Amino acid sequence: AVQQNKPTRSKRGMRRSHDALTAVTSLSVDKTSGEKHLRHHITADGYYRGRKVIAK
Amino acid sequence: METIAKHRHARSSAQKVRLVADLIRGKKVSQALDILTYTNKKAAVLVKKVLESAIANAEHNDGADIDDLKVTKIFVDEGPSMKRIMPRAKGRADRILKRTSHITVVVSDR
Amino acid sequence: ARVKRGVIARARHKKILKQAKGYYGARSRVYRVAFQAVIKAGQYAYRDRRQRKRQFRQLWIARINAAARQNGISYSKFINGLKKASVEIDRKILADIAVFDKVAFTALVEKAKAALA
Amino acid sequence: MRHRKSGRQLNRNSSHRQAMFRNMAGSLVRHEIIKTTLPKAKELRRVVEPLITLAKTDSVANRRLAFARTRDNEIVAKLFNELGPRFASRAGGYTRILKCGFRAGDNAPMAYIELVDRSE
Amino acid sequence: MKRTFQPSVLKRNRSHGFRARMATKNGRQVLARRRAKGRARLTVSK
RNA sequence: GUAACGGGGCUAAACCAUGCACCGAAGCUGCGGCAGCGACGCUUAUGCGUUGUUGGGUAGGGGAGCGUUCUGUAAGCCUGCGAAGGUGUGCUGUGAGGCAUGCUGGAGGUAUCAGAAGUGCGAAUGCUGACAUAAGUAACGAUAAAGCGGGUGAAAAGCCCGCUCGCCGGAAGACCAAGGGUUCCUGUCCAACGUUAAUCGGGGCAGGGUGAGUCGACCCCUAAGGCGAGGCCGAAAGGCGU
RNA sequence: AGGACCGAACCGACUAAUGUUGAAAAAUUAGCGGAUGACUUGUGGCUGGGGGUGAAAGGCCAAUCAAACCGGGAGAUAGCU
RNA sequence: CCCGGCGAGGGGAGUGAAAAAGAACCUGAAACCGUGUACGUACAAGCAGUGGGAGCACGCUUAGGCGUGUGACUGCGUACC
RNA sequence: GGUUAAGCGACUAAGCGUACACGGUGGAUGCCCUGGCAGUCAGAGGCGAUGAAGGACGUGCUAAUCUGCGAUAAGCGUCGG
Ligand SMILES: [Mg+2]
Ligand SMILES: [Mg+2]
Ligand SMILES: [Mg+2]
Ligand SMILES: [Mg+2]
Ligand SMILES: [Mg+2]
Ligand SMILES: [Mg+2]
Ligand SMILES: [Mg+2]
Ligand SMILES: [Mg+2]
Ligand SMILES: [Mg+2]
Ligand SMILES: [Mg+2]
Ligand SMILES: [Mg+2]
Ligand SMILES: [Mg+2]
Ligand SMILES: [Mg+2]
Ligand SMILES: [Mg+2]
Ligand SMILES: [Mg+2]
Ligand SMILES: [Mg+2]
Ligand SMILES: [Mg+2]
Ligand SMILES: [Mg+2]
Ligand SMILES: [Mg+2]
Ligand SMILES: [Mg+2]
Ligand SMILES: [Mg+2]
Ligand SMILES: [Mg+2]
Repeated sequence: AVQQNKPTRSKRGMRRSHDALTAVTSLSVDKTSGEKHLRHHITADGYYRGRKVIAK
Repeated sequence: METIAKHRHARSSAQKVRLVADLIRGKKVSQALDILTYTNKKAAVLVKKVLESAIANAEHNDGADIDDLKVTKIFVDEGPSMKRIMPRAKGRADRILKRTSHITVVVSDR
Repeated sequence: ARVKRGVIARARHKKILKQAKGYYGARSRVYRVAFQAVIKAGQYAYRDRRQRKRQFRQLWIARINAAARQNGISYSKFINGLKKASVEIDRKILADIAVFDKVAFTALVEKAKAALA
Repeated sequence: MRHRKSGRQLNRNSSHRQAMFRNMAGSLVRHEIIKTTLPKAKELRRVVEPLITLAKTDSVANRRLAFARTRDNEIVAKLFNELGPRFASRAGGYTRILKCGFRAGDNAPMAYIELVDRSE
Repeated sequence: MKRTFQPSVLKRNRSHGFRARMATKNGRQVLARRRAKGRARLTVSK
């Protein structure tokens, strides 16, 4: 089962109208280190909710 | 003024990079850097390197201030396609296209 | 004497594609489709050069009928009355008067009614 | 349907899952903190925490059960001689999952899972 | 699947080698044709 | 699926008769324009003065042209004060077209009247290249299976180290022949190749590495068979054979 | 003893499923037949295209076979498309 | 010099008449793919045009209105070979 | 002026279209010629057991390839320029 007609660049764009990525709405800010991090994840410098949880 | 950074012949289809590029079009560069930092795409890494290169071009070549810069232009063009053979069943060959893209990021304060 | 036919072929395709602007999709960018669409546009343009005269006469007749019925007479009896009164005003002018000079159109309707009476 | 069912398949057959969580429980016991994938850490809770609970009582039979479940005598020793006493008064919840982002090679969602008292 | 090319250097040289071609009138014609066409490798001879 | 008025609707908005209106085509008329063929008087390179009339068209016949490359005209003319080509725009002709000019371009172009053709593309499941589409879809090649810690790294699910786990174990281990031919080892690099990432590699690059009286080959010897002095045979080529 | 029997290697290929842009231009998996013989296999050799070879299917003769392949006559011819 | 991995790629600087001549290099067309702007488009059925045509946008103009772009709505309209 | 009611109603663009601007891809076009093509005139019409045609290997300050050359090896002697 293959197309009988070449679908248009318009239908291609129409189908891709749902492909847009969602940006992360907002980053959270660690209360201790003040550096931005993904919500409920550890900071890239090992903090989490103001506590240092890992030494990396 | 406007400062450009290009990553030409990036190894990724422009369609994939364009998702990320649309994600940070028109944003302030700090906000764009955050968005790219948390966007789980290979294209986000490439676009982030281009954006950081653009910011450094602006601050160094054009004496801009990072806090003023916005991503005023972030198109992704198609670059040349590398052409490769995928052997398929029954002796058939397909040619796959390893599509490259050119990423252009323009930052400016205006 | 070999002739490279690239320049003239480019020019012909460009002529057609310049005529094909505004057309949807391949019709405005793909020469095969564009040429078909340009030809069909030409046949429509001819056929409709004809169709325009009758569409506009149709519009005028409808407007005259409307105005004449505002003056208590059908279009048919109005046109017959105008002929019997020897008034030779086109449907175009009659409709234009019906819209823009309702008093003069009323006068025309009286003239036709006198002719018919 | 999987109404009310528990336990993640994790795209492994059962004996692979059991082997993997035995190894992962041993890793967590001996290192007290391990990076793994978030679903794997959430399932690892359900194996490690019962091992610690079991080790809160030090009998020969309980060391035998622990050894059956861990197959590592160093892990059993650390469970009964350190972890059991370290969690003697803690009513469950011996681990902590800390989401730590996404693994580069496959974008996998990653978490740290640690013993709760790993600080001291 | 056994495939049709089962290499053997000895059989290759005996069937298409330089000496085999020089052995007959038609082999020498093959060589003459290949020289005239200018081929870098006249024969299978490695 | 109403589905036997095109529909709505209609008791006329049906039917019959009569009558006058009107609508209605690219028919006809009007106005403007072009062309063909006639007939007329002045004549000519026919202009016209007019004047009738004709002008749907496939196969096809006839007539007249546009434009492209090349030759002459041309050691001329245009051209770095910007050629060709490209891309716009404007104007222009009945058309093929033509002219001008903005931008690009950066060195060629070429009137006129002749001359010659690889002289005009949308089709030929045409040919070559490029690029789409399906679509970021299928798939990523045995369902032996991974987990974690440490290292290195810009980055590690995949590399290195470690500890577990699993799988083969008349093999999925080991040594070879054949075949390949540097894939070997070390260093280094990660564009491309690796169906992912790769710091890794049978990838790139460089350097290194193959040591024989006894292993093998060569060699001595013969099989099948080949070739074959002479020879026999065969137009020739050559066949057969001592 | 045996073209004996059961059954691995080895040789095959009866059934089914899968696969059919395959992992694969004939395989995989589960079964299946032969398995001291008219067996099987390595290496080399010989047979050449109206020819070979064939426990015979027009089978096979380099994924090609009611006349191989390559080159040539050759721009065969094509009242057909 | 700068970003970047002592990358790739790029931004400056400089060379040059020219670097949008930078080696993926004269000219750089088309398909094809984007970014920006203008207009339209989420109650509307079909070769996608054509005839009519509102509205908007822009550019001219000394008004006056013309150019342009778009094109709601509407009559007609089933590609080419 | 306020409320209610009724009627009408712009502003949305996930995307998409058309136009335009600017790009990308691509490599057409034009321009170019140390390559071909066809000849004319004229030479020469052979090379080889004094080892040919064609090659293999080697040969440099040389890693490769090409050209040359041949262990006297990008060359040696001599005669001339
Ligand atoms: Mg194959
Ligand atoms: Mg899975
Ligand atoms: Mg009419
Ligand atoms: Mg006619
Ligand atoms: Mg020219
Ligand atoms: Mg045609
Ligand atoms: Mg699909
Ligand atoms: Mg899938
Ligand atoms: Mg695999
Ligand atoms: Mg690790
Ligand atoms: Mg190699
Ligand atoms: Mg190795
Ligand atoms: Mg890769
Ligand atoms: Mg290697
Ligand atoms: Mg010795
Ligand atoms: Mg003899
Ligand atoms: Mg038997
Ligand atoms: Mg058989
Ligand atoms: Mg089987
Ligand atoms: Mg039996
Ligand atoms: Mg025959
Ligand atoms: Mg033919």
